[PDB]
Amino acid sequence: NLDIIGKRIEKIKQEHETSWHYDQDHPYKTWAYHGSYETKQTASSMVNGVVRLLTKPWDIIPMVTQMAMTFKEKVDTRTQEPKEGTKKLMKITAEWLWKELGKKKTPRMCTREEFTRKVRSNAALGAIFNKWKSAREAVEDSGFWELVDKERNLHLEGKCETCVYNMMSRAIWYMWLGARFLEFEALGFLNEDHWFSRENSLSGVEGEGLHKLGYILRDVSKKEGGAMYADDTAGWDTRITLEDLKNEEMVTNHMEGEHKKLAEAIFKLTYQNKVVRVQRPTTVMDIISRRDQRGSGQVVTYGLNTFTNMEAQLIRQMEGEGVFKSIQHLTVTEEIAVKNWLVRVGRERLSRMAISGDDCVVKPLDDRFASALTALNDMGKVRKDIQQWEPSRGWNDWTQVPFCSHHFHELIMKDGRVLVVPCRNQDELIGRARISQGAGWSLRETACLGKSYAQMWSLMYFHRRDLRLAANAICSAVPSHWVPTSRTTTHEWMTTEDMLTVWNRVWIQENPWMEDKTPVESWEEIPYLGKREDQWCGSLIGLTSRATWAKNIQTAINQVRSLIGNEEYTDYMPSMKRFRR
Ligand SMILES: C[C@H]1CCC[C@@H](CO)N1S(C)(=O)=O
Ligand SMILES: C[C@H]1CCC[C@@H](CO)N1S(C)(=O)=O
Ligand SMILES: [Zn+2]
Ligand SMILES: [Zn+2]
Repeated sequence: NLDIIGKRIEKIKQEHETSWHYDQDHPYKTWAYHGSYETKQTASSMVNGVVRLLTKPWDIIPMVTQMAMTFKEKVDTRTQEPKEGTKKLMKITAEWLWKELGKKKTPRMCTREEFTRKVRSNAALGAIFNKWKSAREAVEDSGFWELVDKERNLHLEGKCETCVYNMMSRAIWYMWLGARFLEFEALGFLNEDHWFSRENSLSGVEGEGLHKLGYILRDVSKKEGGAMYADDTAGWDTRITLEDLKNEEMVTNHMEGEHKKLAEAIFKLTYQNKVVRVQRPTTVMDIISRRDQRGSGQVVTYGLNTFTNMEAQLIRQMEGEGVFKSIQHLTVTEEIAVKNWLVRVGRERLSRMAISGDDCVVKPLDDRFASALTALNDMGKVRKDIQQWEPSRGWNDWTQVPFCSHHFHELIMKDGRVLVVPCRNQDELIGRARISQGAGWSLRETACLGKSYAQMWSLMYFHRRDLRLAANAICSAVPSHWVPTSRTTTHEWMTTEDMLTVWNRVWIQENPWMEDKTPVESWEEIPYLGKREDQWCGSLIGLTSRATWAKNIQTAINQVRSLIGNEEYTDYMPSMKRFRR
């Protein structure tokens, strides 16, 4: 408690000494409350006019139009302490998993140099505004790094002064850039060195690419065993226990020297004890604390969510296979059985999974897994939208499994080669492309963001009739040489290279599931879904609105060209059969 957080609390007390008050009508039950102080401020979703003008039929589709308009009673819940048998299973599994992940990887500190280059090309490193305007500025100024230095030496001393969370089924905890640097220095290696690559972690998919996920799920389907299970956790971040945080910290057991001490301090002072400032309208700032739940940088959050999910799913597999009988208590010989399972089959069982943070797909040895629920519930990883003790329903076909907000189709090219392609409901794809985040967008910047969506569609969703047409229209409407952009960033579509050349590189040349490397010479060689399958996944093909849009598309392209002005444009529409005369 207060010896670790008091210094952070004391320091904030004194910057708002005129405003401090121990409120008695505070709404916190599971958060420790400390005090309040005076503030007054709020970023809503803006429409991308380039994308909207080139997707007119969707202007009357509520599932698209409602996306652009407009639980914190889950952050304020409390998870129970797991039983001694559960805690044992987790500690044994966590110990074994960090050793496996560390066999081919060396923990190391990330550097000011590395941090600086990241900020100078717009990674979403959740920071705040004050003393300097942006992160881009603070980074070039040696004063900043003296602040960083002071805190750093405090962490080596085992104390914290300025690493405070700022709160904003989502919940994002920004810190000042200095705190983010110290987190990145100590734990950035997990992401920077790809500890959760599939080659390294066997279950992980970090860096693998949306064009690889479908092939990865099909490889899992090839294993002998039961149904494919894809259970979502209700509010994963809120169900991370102090025992989970202690198993995650064991990565420090693989470190040495300074790094070991800097990493241990991030875990102890910022993760296992948190200080948070929240805007309450009744508008004051609340300074609250708690020990458990996830509150870290988004990138460290991803890697530790992946780790703890891999751990939880191996234990659920152990329960299904009868490796232990009860979570109340492991016998001494059950401990040796669990250790022996891990050494004997652990790597095989990891390869039966695809795990992206809180999201998983598991193909267990058989369907006993479906009703193996005691360890999963006792760890606090309670399933979404199913009664606690009701057996999981699995998927019989890998093409129907949900993963990372997609499903995957098997699509045979006219030449017999096999593409496994990502897909989701087309209203969701069009609706997201019609939204921008933030202020002060020029027409040119808005156009370059539309071009980024269009090139993503050409590379990932070419098999959807409406998106290949709309992608060609947007790339025709935006000046040929203007560079695609984004404000929070594998994204092979972020290039001025010709999209057919990029398509060949991603789907043929670099695709390890494609034996025949014969390049495709035109977009007409590249297939679509069946027309009925395209409609099932939200296509407007067959509607009068869609027919008029497709037939008159050059009139829409010319409307956008007239707004942007007299620039160099390319006509990409004759890349499609129906516009090729
Ligand atoms: C362990 C080191 C060695 C150098 C390349 C690579 C191979 O796995 N890695 S790295 C940079 O990913 O940490
Ligand atoms: C595998 C891809 C596709 C989308 C999910 C996400 C999580 O793993 N990734 S990635 C390359 O951005 O790391
Ligand atoms: Zn600190
Ligand atoms: Zn689909």
